[PDB]
Amino acid sequence: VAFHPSAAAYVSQIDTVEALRDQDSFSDRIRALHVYGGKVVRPTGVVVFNKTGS
Amino acid sequence: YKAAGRQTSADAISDTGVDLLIDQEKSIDFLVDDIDRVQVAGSLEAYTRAGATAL
Repeated sequence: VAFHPSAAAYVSQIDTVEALRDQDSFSDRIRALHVYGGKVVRPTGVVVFNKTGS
Repeated sequence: YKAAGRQTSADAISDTGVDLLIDQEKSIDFLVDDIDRVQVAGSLEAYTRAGATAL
């Protein structure tokens, strides 16, 4: 992909990690949440070679 | 006493009773989502005050 940095945007809104005890066993539980979003705000500012590549 | 000749005898005494049952068990239980607590326009403390007001 060829682009200018201004053509696409990203937001990290939440990023947290948490420690608990398991209810069903003698275990620690570690869990983490990430909430984010992003958009190509200017589509002509991004050029893609092999776009169907999977 | 005068109509009973002049006779008397002891009656047994007795009680009446009522039971105060401590039998009402009421609860409030709710989630404040960590994402919603970030994404809403202001405080969510009002749901704790509303829960206390409901009880």
